[PDB]
Amino acid sequence: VKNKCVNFNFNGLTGTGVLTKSNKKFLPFQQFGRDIVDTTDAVRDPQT
Amino acid sequence: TTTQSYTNSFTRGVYYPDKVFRSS
Ligand SMILES: *[C@@H]1O[C@H](CO)[C@@H](O)[C@H](O)[C@H]1NC(C)=O
Repeated sequence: VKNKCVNFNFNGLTGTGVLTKSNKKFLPFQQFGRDIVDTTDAVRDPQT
Repeated sequence: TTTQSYTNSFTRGVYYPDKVFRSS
């Protein structure tokens, strides 16, 4: 469920937040996303 | 047979260290 505060457990990556659609350019091997501060930003759905 | 000539690498041989998407 998108656009709602939920606790996600994506492939063992625990956390909390709001998730929705995006327009990244994830390369085939890419799995995660971060920033210059090294914090998990975007996750690829394992079953989607 | 084969040779063993030496050349320069220049800028070459850089890979993605991890599988973490990054931008800007
Ligand atoms: C996940 O498995 C189901 C059941 O076989 C399948 O219908 C679906 O396409 C699969 N999805 C991915 C991303 O592999």
